[PDB]
Amino acid sequence: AVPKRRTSKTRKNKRRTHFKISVPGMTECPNCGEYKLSHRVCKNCGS
Amino acid sequence: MRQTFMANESNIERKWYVIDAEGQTLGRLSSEVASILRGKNKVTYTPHVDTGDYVIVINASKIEFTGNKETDKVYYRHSNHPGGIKSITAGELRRTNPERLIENSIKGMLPSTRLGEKQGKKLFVYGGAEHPHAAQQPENYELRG
Amino acid sequence: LWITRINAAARQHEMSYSRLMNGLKKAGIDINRKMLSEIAISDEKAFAQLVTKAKDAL
RNA sequence: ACGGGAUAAGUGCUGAAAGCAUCUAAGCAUGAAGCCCCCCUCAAGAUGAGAUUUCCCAACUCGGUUAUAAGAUCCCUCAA
RNA sequence: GGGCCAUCGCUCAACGGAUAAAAGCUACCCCGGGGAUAACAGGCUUAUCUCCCCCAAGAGUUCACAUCGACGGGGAGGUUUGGCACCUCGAUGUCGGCUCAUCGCAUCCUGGGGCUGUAGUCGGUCCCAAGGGUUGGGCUGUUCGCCCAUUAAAGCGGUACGCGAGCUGGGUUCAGAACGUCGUGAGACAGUUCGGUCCCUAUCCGUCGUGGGCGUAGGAAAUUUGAGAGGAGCUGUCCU
RNA sequence: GAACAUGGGUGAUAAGGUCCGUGUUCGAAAGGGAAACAGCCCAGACCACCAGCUAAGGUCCCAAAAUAUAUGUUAAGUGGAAAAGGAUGUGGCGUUGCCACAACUAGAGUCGAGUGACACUGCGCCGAAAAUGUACCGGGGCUAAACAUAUUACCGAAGCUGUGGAUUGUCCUUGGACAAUGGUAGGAGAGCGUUCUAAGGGCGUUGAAGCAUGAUCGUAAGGACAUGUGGAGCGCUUAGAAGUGAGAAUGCCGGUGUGAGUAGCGAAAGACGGGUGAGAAUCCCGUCCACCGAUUGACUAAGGUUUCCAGAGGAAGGCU
RNA sequence: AGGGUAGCGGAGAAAUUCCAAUCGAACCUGGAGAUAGCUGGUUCUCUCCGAAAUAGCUUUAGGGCUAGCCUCAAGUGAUG
RNA sequence: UGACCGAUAGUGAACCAGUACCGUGAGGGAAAGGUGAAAAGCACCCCGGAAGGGGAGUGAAAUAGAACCUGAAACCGUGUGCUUACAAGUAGUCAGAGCCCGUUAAUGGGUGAUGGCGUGCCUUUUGUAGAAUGAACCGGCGAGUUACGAUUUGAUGCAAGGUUAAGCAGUAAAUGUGGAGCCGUAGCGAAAGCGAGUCUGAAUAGGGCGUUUAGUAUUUGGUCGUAGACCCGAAACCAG
Repeated sequence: AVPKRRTSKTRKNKRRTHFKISVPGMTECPNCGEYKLSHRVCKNCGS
Repeated sequence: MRQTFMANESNIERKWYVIDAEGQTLGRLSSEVASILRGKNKVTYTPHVDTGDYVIVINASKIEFTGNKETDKVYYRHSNHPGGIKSITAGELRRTNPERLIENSIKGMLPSTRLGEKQGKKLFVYGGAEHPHAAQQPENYELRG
Repeated sequence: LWITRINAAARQHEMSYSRLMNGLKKAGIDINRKMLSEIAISDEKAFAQLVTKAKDAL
């Protein structure tokens, strides 16, 4: 129930290979000079 | 340190040979093939590069063995499972898939290194049918020391 | 290494390393194994003549 | 619970050491819930990367950078 | 009175004699140490233990070789009671039962047999055979063991006497009590009987599922060959 | 103290058992062979080399060297694991005797060609059953690549030789030598560096000490010199005095890791509208809904000691 | 709520039970750097030589003392 | 005044010290120094609610901006040369292609496709890769010392002699002066005693220890004695 040995800087950086965030949809507004969320609306993004 | 020629890439040339196992005794025809595959018959042989040529058999269904080893000498195999001992094939496995018989025998006299595994991929054995490598112009070795 | 190279360049003239060496010492010849192999890889003609000298010395 | 291919203890045949006689020295047909095959599921990362039918095809100049095409996704309404 | 010289007396027999004045219990025990040294398991050994043979004496009115087996002798096994002290005392921590397994053959059931003191059903000893099976209860804690009723049968073992970072805590085995024998007494004997805290968030290998990346000499979609690997395998009754 | 080989006691001509005696090795010994294996076999490492000859053991492939020669022995994979026994196994050693003995039969006659007890053997055969997986040739494999002899050839160690160098102790009385140089507990000898003092001579804002980097020098501990950073002291030669040298004590103190974006975030039921603001699921007002209900109600005492009221906030604070 | 009993002392319908999370004798400071035949630790480099695990006595048996084996320097100086 | 310390040192305390804090009480008891020569401590403009930046300015220096002299390791990041998705690994070392470099200039340096060989370090042991002990990592600190005696060795001075103690007038000068004393020059015996000899005792006889004379004062090294005596660590005992 307790780590027998300590992890290195190579085995610790290998586990953080999938630990990341994905990019958003960024549905560019038709004509308003803003940015609306995918299938959403904003006070600046007209479309 | 001094003067000792060391063979490397783009300096060595490999050829193609064709041996026939019509009246051979497996083991005796296997040790003579391993040496050619390792390239221990050249004056420029180095133990850190892949030196040698390819060998091709055309009669793996004519191999014979003296003694009562045709009924004995069973081949075992495991599958990493509780009681996975596989010994279906014995000494009479020269009638069903005899290409593996010679393949294993010649692969059991080579080094188990990273270069010894790629040196065993230069051998093509055929039950009795002719080889389709006619565009390689293979030389007929046949005669063995 | 040298021994293995000299043994492969001595079987081409229907001879054996053990025999070749035995006859090479009976003809009174002082040569290193590193030099013999160096000659076999280079001027083959020279090596060919050497074999004949150690072949009639048996 | 079936149907094959071999076989083990037994059983005889051919036929002996050693002239007559043993199933062994060569061969032989038999021969078991055992062993291969047949039934069912997963299987080319089988780096030995297999096969079959259909669809797609470029300007630069081949440093390859720019790129689009078949297709794939991001996003949204859902459940066998 | 000391000293040299010559005698004398204890008792130091644990006999090179600690001060010639020296008994016990700790189940409430405490600190310093040791696998230099015991209890459990592993390893060596096999007296005892369980098998297999050898000679056959005796048992069958015949037939020492159906069967039984006198002494004595030769082996195998490591599953009993022991012997030795080689790993562990800056901890290898627990007997049964529950849950889940896997391997063996010295075969309980099924199967294939020669031979019977086998007519038949039946059954006795031997040979081959390890694929799958191998029940629910009553009685003390029982690893034992007897009994009840079934079943084709209710075999013998190995795997830290399998398995507690998977469970129970009845049995042992701690502080409280009662009886019995023993001791002047404090107590001991384990002889019985009643009550008594079972800790841990899984880093690495292993196993059961399920994805991302790249590889296969153009890229993509769908249907596929099968070198390999796993699963399966039991058995009863009636009409005939 | 330990194993191995011998000579005994003790125990069961049991033990990797136990106690003495005589040797060798390990202990304190690296190197080669026995597949891996402190004690078994061969042999004792001062240092350099891409030189040569040998020891035990070996020469088909893995893996250096004979698929060598001559002669026999062996059909089991014996080689490559046990015994009393058992027998129409056998190559060699001696018999014994019919000129019948294989098909004759008493529980008598032929035909055509080997028969057996016994004795010493050499190699085989049966006796031979265990629990994860072939499972003691090390593996592939071998009828010689097995066994018993003979002679050869070659391979094989840090052993010996060749060539250059270091230290000793000798020697001879200036460099050729002569020999020698594994090492634990220990004994003896010669050195390197750190802080301070004394004397002499030095360096330094034209940049000292420290710190960072480098392909440099000495037989080791070590020592110079450039270049960048730094901004005020510090070397060298001879001698003297010591708080004189760090990798381990479940050592003392400080700083930062791993486990990991993991465990946890400890009493009532909330929902929307409006407001405030750089920012609101969490602050302010409003409406509905719910909980405590002999109490999470109201008031005395003990105890704590400004936590009480208003206005302004930058964080720290409050498990968001 | 206000008082009284203190460490070999006190209290105890008696359990080695309690006396500030402390009890087969509580807490604090001092003698005190108590004693430890026991375990652990002990810091730079090279050169030459190189052991023992035995005997005797011991309130002795994992301790000590003399001899046996090592080293250094003097002597005698061939007895090995 | 000092061959004393220089911020983990020296007082527990160089600064907010017997103070934060801890206990009912007796009592226990820390951490923490440094901008520059002079505040000349960033006027002004730009982004932000602010914090903080980017220019500018002050200065010899702003990587001297109050996290303020120098700024080392552990640890955390960004860019970039060579290399990596069929592989079994005390991670090194010997040999060795290819692709990039260019020094303290030398038979140079970085990276590593493949091949051979190879079970960490300290302690304790007959023997440890050990599944026996210890340590997460890095830095700082952390264990044969001094005073007075005894014996032996090297060095120097004088030599049948050698040398002073406490004192007293002096740079706390450690050179003069200071002859109480100490060792040696003669031993033997229990002593009286005799003496190159003496005791032995009935004995001069035989024997024991002596005689053939080199020592002494200070300093250096080795070991020992009395002090805690190489360093850390107990259960417990007594006093108030």
